[PDB]
Amino acid sequence: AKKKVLIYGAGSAGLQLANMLRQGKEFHPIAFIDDDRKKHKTTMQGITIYRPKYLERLIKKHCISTVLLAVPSASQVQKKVIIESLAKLHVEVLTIPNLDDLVNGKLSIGQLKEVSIDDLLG
Amino acid sequence: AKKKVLIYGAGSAGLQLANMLRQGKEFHPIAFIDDDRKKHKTTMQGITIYRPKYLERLIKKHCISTVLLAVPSASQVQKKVIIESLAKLHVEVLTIPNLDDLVNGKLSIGQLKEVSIDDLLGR
Ligand SMILES: [Cl-]
Repeated sequence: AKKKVLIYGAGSAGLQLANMLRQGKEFHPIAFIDDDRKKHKTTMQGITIYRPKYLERLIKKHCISTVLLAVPSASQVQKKVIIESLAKLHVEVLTIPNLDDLVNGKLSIGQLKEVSIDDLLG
Repeated sequence: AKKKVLIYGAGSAGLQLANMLRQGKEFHPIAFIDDDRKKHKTTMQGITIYRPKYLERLIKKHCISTVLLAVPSASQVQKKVIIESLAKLHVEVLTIPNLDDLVNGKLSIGQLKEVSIDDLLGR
C-alpha cells in the first residue's frame, strides 16, 4: 500500500498536491492540517482538514511517518514554526517548491524535497 | 488605463492571477483581499493585502466595480459567503476555475467566469 501522509496546508497548493498524490503510486493523503480555523473539520479532496492541535493524534492513529509541507504563501516565520512543530513529533518532512518557483512555473507542486536548514531559517 | 480590480485570495492562486493580469492589458490589480488576518497589511509583489473589513473603503477609494475571486481552496459554503458579501457592495464578481480544473491544467487560472446569479443573490 502507498505510504500514508498528512499534508500540512489545505490552500490551493495542498489541495492540488493531494489530488496528484491520490492519482499516483507513492503516497496516500490521509488528512490535511491547516492553521485556518474556518477550515477545521471541513472536507476537501475527499478528506478531512484539521487545526494543528490534531497533529500528534493523527500521526499516532494512522502510524504516519511523513508529513508533506504545502504552505508556499506562509511567511518564513510561520513556516519555521511549522517545521519545528513537526520535528518534535519525529516525522520526516518533505516540502513542495518555494512560492516563486511555483508562480513563475519552473517547478511542479508535486516536486517534493526533504526540508533543510535553508528551509527553516530562510 | 486598465480596469481596476481587487483580487480576493492572496495565496499562490491569487498571486499567479495578479501576474496573469499585471502583464496583461485588461485589469489592474490594486490590492488583495484575504481572510487570513496574519496577512493583513503585508505586501506581495508591490501590492498590499487587506482583511475583508477593508472592502468598502478600497472599492470607494479606487472606484472599483469588479472583484476577482482566486480562492479555489475555499469550500463552496465559504465561497458563497464571500460572493454574497461582494454582491451587496454593488461590484461584479468573476472567478478563476475550480481547483480540480486547475490541477490537470485543463483550464487556465486566467479564465475568468461571471459567478452565477443564483450564487450572487443567494437564491
Ligand atoms: Cl485558494
